[PDB]
Amino acid sequence: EEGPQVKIREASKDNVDFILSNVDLAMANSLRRVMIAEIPTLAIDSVEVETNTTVLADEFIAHRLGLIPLQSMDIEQLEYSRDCFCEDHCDKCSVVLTLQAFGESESTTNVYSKDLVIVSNLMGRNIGHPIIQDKEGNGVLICKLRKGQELKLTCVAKKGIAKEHAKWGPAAAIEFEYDPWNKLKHTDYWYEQDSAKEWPQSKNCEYEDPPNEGDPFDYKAQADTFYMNVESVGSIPVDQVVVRGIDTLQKKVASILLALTQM
Amino acid sequence: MNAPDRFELFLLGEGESKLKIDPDTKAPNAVVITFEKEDHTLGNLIRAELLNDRKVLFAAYKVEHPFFARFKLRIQTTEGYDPKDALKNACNSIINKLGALKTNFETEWNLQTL
Amino acid sequence: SNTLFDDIFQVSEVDPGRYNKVCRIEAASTTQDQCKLTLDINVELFPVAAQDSLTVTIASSLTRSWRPPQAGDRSLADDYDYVMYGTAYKFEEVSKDLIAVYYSFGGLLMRLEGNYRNLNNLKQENAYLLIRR
Amino acid sequence: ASRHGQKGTIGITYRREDMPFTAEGIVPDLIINPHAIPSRMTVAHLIECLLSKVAALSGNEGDASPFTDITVEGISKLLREHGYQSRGFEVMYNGHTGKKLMAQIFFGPTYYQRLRHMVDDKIHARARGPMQVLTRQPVEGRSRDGGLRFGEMERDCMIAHGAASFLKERLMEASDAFRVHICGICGLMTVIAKLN
Amino acid sequence: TLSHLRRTNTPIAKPRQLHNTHWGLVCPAETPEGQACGLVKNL
Amino acid sequence: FDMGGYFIINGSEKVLIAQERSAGNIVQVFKKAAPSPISHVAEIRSALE
Amino acid sequence: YDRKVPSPTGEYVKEPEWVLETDGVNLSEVMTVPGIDPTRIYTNSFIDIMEVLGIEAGRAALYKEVYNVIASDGSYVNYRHMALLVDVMTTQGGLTSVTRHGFNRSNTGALMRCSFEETVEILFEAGASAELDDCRGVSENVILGQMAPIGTGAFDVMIDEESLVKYM
Amino acid sequence: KAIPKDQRATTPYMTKYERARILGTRALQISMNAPVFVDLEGETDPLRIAMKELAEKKIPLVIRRYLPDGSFEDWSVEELIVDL
Amino acid sequence: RGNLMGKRVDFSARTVISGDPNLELDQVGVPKSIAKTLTYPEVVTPYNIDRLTQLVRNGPNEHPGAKYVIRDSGDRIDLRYSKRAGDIQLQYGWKVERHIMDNDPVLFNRQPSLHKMSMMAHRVKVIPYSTFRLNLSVTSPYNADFDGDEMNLHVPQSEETRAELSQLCAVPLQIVSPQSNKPCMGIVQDTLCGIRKLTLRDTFIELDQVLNMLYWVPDWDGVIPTPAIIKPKPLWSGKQILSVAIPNGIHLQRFDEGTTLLSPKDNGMLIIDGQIIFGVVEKKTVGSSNGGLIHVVTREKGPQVCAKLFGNIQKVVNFWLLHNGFSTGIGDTIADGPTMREITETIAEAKKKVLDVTKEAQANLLTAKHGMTLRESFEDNVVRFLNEARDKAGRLAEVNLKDLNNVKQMVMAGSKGSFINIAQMSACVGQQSVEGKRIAFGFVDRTLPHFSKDDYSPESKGFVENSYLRGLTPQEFFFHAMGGREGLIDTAVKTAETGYIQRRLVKALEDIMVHYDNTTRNSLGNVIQFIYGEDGMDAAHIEKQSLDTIGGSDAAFEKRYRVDLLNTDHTLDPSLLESGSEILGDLKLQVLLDEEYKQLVKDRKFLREVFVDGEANWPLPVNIRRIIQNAQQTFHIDHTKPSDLTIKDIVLGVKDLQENLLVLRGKNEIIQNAQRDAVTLFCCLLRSRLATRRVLQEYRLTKQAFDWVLSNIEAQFLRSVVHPGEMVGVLAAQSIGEPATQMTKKVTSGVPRLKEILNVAKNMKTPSLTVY
Amino acid sequence: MIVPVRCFSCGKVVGDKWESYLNLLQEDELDEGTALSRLGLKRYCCRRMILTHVDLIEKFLRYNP
Amino acid sequence: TTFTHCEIHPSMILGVAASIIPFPDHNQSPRNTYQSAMGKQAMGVFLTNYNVRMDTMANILYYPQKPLGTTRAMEYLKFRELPAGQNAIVAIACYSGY
RNA sequence: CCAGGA
Ligand SMILES: [Mg+2]
Ligand SMILES: [Zn+2]
Ligand SMILES: [Zn+2]
Ligand SMILES: [Zn+2]
Repeated sequence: EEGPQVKIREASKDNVDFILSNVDLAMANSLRRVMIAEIPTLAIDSVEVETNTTVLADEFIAHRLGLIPLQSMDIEQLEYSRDCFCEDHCDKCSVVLTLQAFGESESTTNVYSKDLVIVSNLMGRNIGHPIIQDKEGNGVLICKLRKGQELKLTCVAKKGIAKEHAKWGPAAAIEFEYDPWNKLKHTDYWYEQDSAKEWPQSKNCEYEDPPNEGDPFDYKAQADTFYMNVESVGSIPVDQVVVRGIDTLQKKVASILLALTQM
Repeated sequence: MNAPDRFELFLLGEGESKLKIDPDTKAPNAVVITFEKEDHTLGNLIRAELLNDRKVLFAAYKVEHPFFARFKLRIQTTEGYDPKDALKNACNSIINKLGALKTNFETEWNLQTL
Repeated sequence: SNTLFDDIFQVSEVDPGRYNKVCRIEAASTTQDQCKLTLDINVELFPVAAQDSLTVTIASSLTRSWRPPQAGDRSLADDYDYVMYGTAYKFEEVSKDLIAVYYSFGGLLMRLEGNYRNLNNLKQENAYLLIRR
Repeated sequence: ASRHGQKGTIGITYRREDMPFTAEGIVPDLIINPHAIPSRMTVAHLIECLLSKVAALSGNEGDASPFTDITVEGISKLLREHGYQSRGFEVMYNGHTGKKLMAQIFFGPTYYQRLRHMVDDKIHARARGPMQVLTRQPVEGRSRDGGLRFGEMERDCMIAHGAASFLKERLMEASDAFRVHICGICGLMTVIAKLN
Repeated sequence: TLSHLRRTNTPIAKPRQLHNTHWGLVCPAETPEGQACGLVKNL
Repeated sequence: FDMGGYFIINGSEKVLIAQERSAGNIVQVFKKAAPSPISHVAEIRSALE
Repeated sequence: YDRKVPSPTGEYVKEPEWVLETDGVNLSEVMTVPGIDPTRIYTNSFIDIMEVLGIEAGRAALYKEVYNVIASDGSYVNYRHMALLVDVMTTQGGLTSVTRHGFNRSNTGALMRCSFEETVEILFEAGASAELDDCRGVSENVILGQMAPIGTGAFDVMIDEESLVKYM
Repeated sequence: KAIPKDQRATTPYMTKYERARILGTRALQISMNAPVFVDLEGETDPLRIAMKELAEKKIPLVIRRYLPDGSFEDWSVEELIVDL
Repeated sequence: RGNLMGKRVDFSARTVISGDPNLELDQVGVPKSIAKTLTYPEVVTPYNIDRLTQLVRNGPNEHPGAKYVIRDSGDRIDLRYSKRAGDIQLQYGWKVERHIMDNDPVLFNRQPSLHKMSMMAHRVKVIPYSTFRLNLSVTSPYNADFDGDEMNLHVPQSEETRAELSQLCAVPLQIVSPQSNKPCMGIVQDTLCGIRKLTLRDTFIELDQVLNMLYWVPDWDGVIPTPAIIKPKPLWSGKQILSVAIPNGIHLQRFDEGTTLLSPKDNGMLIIDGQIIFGVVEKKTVGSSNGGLIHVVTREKGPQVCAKLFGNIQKVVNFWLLHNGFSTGIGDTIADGPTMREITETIAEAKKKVLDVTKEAQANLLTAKHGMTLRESFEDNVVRFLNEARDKAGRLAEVNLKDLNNVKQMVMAGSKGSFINIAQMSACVGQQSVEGKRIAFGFVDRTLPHFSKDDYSPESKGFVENSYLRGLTPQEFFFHAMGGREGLIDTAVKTAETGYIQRRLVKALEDIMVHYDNTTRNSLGNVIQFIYGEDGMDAAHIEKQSLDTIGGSDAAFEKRYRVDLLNTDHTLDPSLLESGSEILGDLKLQVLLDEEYKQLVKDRKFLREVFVDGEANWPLPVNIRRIIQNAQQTFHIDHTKPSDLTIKDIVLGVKDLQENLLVLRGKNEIIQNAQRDAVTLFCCLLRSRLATRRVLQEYRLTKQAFDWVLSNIEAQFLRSVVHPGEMVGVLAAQSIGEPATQMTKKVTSGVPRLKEILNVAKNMKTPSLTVY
Repeated sequence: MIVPVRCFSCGKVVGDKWESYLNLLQEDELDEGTALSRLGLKRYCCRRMILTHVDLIEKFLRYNP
Repeated sequence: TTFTHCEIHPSMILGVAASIIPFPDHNQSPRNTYQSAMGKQAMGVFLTNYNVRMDTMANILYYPQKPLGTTRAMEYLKFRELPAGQNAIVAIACYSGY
């Protein structure tokens, strides 16, 4: 087609395995960094506690509520409250979640991310839905109550990035490898007898030609072709972790061009 | 307690420009751009692209201390060529490269049935 | 601005004692019997085995900062295969009309033993080392 | 600290992107210095790790019990069965550039303990504050907003430096300093100074 | 809490050293550093 | 999981620490040092149970 | 023991010797023994060296001894430091110890002396015998809240109206 | 008793302590709005002013150098060599 | 003692310390909260008035703000509560008690404080987070680490006090210490480890990284050095790009075992004009070493220049290592399969050698060494074999570990660990001792109840056969535990014994200082030393130098020093100097070379009288070797053309310089003879290094080169003298005290001996005569 | 006490997987290592989260108010 | 051939604190002595009834973890039920020099 | 005093 090229190896709701050729390592990495840190997500940010009869602390629970993944598909049409014009929050900038739970049962009563209810007007946008990947359809286990154990609270979810808090991290681990045969001599293999026998062969070795000993060292050789795997948490779909990552980095660069323009 | 606010990493300070371009004294046709509320994510990316420019003689960036999200980038170009223009072109090249990367990923993704 | 030494030597031995990417090479001039040479070479870049005939050149030129490309249009003063830049560090008077000069190419050491090049070699930061074949 | 007398404080906290990473996408929670290990000879720390790495993958309790027939070779073999390099090394990539590290990092889980000593309960500063009644000198301890002790050994260093005026200040202006009226005949503090 | 309920105090020849007779009765490692070193035994 | 072994005095837990003493009623011979009129002593710290 | 000695040819060469090592001291007697070098004989007991060879030798032995303690641990302290200590213990005419007995019992001022070991007793005697403190010691000036005659305070500073009116 | 200028025998060079004390003293005086004997070439820190005054030997101070007996030699800052 | 000699003080602050590779040597990271509390009282003056008014406006909560305003009237205005804290209009002479700000001088201290270097002046750097941050190379003087150490901060309140700190006790000034006349701060840990790695021949850097490594140097000229390899592919070496941190004029030479001018093993060191020619940089080069890159830099360029070099060397090295990486694993303790067989069989044979001496002793055939029990003699042998063994086994592994061994790598750079650590970890732990002897029979005739009685076997008396990698048997474990406990006991005790020794030394010496008569006196004016340390020199200004004259053959001396213008073979060749041809047979001139040689011979005998052993290397002021080196690069000395010197130029020039090496000034025989005395030794060195033959044949100096060398010896020598005011008393006490604090025929030695010595102990523990 | 939502090292939600893991052990009799892997917990950072958890909450619930 | 008794288990020579040290037979003697002092200052769940008791100061770890490397002796020490730490992913590396 | 920290 044009410049750098992609070749997807495997896909799911949760994973994207692909090959990125005709790219600078610096670019591959900068994208990898952005996916981890700069993609916006919606996550619980304020927790007003009306009642808590639980064995857990108000803030212990509060902390967990932030780590619960929320639907951030249409996150782009929500404003950062900081940029919003209200007094604290509103609809244009937040999602209000409610959680009322009580131990009616003699048996232990469980509190799940499913038990969260949206109270704010969604403006008909795909946002704030607790992500349920759970087979039984419960989502994240927030708490356990016994008998008169009541938990009544209110959550304000806000747009944010992983730089502010890791709760707004839409990506789990991002796998990243290049040159499975150390052709580039980018690592000096620690060994005891044989580095080839001692160090396990990469999966990606199959997608590259072995060096063949009867050849001189390619110094001219440079790093292109990157075997990556992007894992999603739920907030954004796997593809959009890649796309939005590409786009964020693009926007980030545009700001610099624009800054120079104003100067 | 002595902990700085987390947004200080990305949100520009009161009266604080993203870029501050100062000229290098020690070398002819060389400049020093300080990037506020930025990290390696952008620094190493720009530096590597300026390296691809033939008319660029010197390019390097450094995050002088990790407590602060800012980096100094030094650009030296051949006489007649402007380092601000060099930075402008590398910035553009990056965008155009990313634009193709997105297009190529999108096309390839749409082909998958999973 | 011009050449300072030229001769073709033949490598007797190549030594990588613990060094993975560098080798001390022992050579002698095919022309002059009096002439010998000791030299550390990046063998990962330009490989050398024993009995190889190599043209070894000096030259004081072809100052200020260093520039990378444009060398496509620029006159590559290298009709040679491997080039180094280093400093002359000692002038050993090894008896008679015999002299020996020491060169350090950023740690990569060199010792040239001969006689004639009294009117050539100098104690200068400027000294290139060119090798072909 | 680990369970091997290998104590320390946090020097910095780095986000995931700045951290070095395995090709597999794994990142450390903690980075400890190679310089600890040699002088200290805390071999069990290294073994704890190797065994804990196997344990984590195998889903079996790693027996780190004292006098046993478990060998570093035994555990090594088990780790190779899991796809990792037997001696616990893993190739890491630099977080800032993405470039492979020329070194391979000894990486794996290790049980770390959180100790009672936290910086914020320690940090203390004073600049004029409560004074004792008797001696009219700064009160004691962080608790009471006390001043620190410029003690005998500190006096000595100042005397060694030749910091005559810096010392006088520490002992006077910066603490104790008072004014009396004395008699010229019997050099006593007898004087009824009705200075007014 | 456990190690506090197994603590031994020795008030006032070479008491601080780990004696052979301490085998199986007192811990060879659990002792303080400084002043009380080897005078505070742990069962 | 609490294991007992302490007392409760005015609401704070208290642990008696075992005190180590020389067993009594024990015959022990010791060489009395170089500058001494007495060269050796047989001691018995006799006490009732 | 191995001994470095100049050879006829000039160069210093290893010429080892037989040396005796005692388990006890009697200087006076072993010195007068035929077959030894009474010019070379050494004892670790510098108290003996002092008594037999004078205070000067007492100083040399005392340094030798101090030096050994440091160098045995594989440490280096510049001569002057050890020399000074050795000299201070010496000057009085004998072996003045770095103890409440030795130095602290000299003619230095009561306030300075009371700052170490015998405090109240030093001050009671000070009173009883009408002692006069020179106020030359560091210690007295510290007790007085005055700038001590130490480095920075070892001289005085004056304005000169002559030089002042010269610059304007 | 005060040693005559023609009989002075202490160093013709300024001691580290002397220089530190002159700089301290001038800086203190400069800071207490004392008259400055030099062109402040934009200077504002009294120590950097003091350094400048000493650099041009325009400091009107004298060092009274006491001898263990009680006598002394007076030396002008203008006359003391500043090799420090 | 508690309210007067020491005092609790205001303007003090304390917190947990942590390191920082990004702080400059002389600065200190100060937490914002600490800066917002500590205050400096600044007088309102035309110069600061506007600035001060702003900090006042800023107030007590904003960082660069203020807490109080002190009016002429004497009453204090609290900016926190005053209704007029806004509309506060300053007046010249008032005081603004403002926050501590970036670049304020502050006293930083780590207790105990058995050093003048335990309290040093740093530049403030207000930073976030609750810890005091310090540069890593400043760790050593304080004796700090970051395992939970806290440090003290004191703030001066006067312009005078500040000057005292900045001008006398600032960190750069403290680099070369008088304690041991060498640097007391050097390159450590990561930077030491990374420095070896960077400077190997193997180590080459690509353009990209070279540019970042260059930019990282804050004073970099902007000049990209020409790559050591220009095609195929431009490549720079570690040596090359490290040399950018090394300032111009810096000259260094060091020969390690087997160093040639071709340094095959990349041995020793050769830095010419602040550019590395050969050898790997490590502890000996860049550490707190006597010959050090630091020692030379402080001395040659200045304390402020050297302090910058620390930061520079670290900014490059740390950056490089950040990207190279460095680790350490169990694999680094693991030794070869056959090396382990070879180790096992080393212990095995030593185990028999021991049984053999045991069987020999049980059969009453053993013959005791004069002055020892038959048993004492036996135990000595056993203990000796078992150690010989532990070491052999160790040296086996040490050799079998490749250069890729991360432990070996740390040991090689000198960053951490020694031989024994490898040995004990990889091969064999070894014999365990308590009170010097092997584990004794605590139980009746046995070490443990798992043994038979009268068992003198290695296994019974505490020989730990196994490596730490292999693991210890319960018996080995308990014996190691006994032996281990012994060290913890002395660590514990020594701590207070050592402390009190320090106190007594200080209290006995306190009042001693150098007076304006170069005399060392106490508070009584009683002379202790006539001249400080018998030479009248400051210890910092001294360096180990070789007195050539001292050794060699009488013939070798002759060749080096003798000039005979009346002999065709022993004249100075006309190649040496211009006057060479006209100089032959000059009887008048020969009279001068006779004096010269006759003095050199005089000197030789004299030095042989002082240093009886013939030891040439002594600490003396003025590194003459370096002055010559500099003259040579400064003047671009042509080792071919003949000199423009006269014999009179050299001979008399030196004679004259000598008269200008002033320590004592008085105009009188006593003081003049005194001056001669103090200067004696230095002159023997001076005359040895500046004799005619030497200057011309060796140094090849021109007249201007020589004229310059002479002026520099003079200048340096004068700078080298002690400063009246120096509190040499305390200095000496602390210079003995501090080392005593680090202390672990058989004679009573170390801490308990020092105790014997200081106490003038009558009944000493090991009295002994040494009968020659 | 109470299963961590998200693995500390990579942040893969681990909050849902608890009961499911405990079930694959009682009901399926399965060994810990297979159950973890069944649940898709592949990286050891994620594995250690569940494998080494101590659900103290269940004891805490045993007290009345 | 004389053996009157046998050792139940040699690891029993150790006290409560040293019994949490993994492979103490592979450490230098004092490093073990150090751990049996530090673990006393390590945070964790001290008792399950923490929420019902009024004590001056109480430190409880949010998410305690049982150790991956354990001692057979810990079974009796209730350590896996009431832990003092968390299994951290640890790299032994030289990084930013921090 | 008692308990602890470097
Ligand atoms: Mg410490
Ligand atoms: Zn809003
Ligand atoms: Zn009166
Ligand atoms: Zn994970």
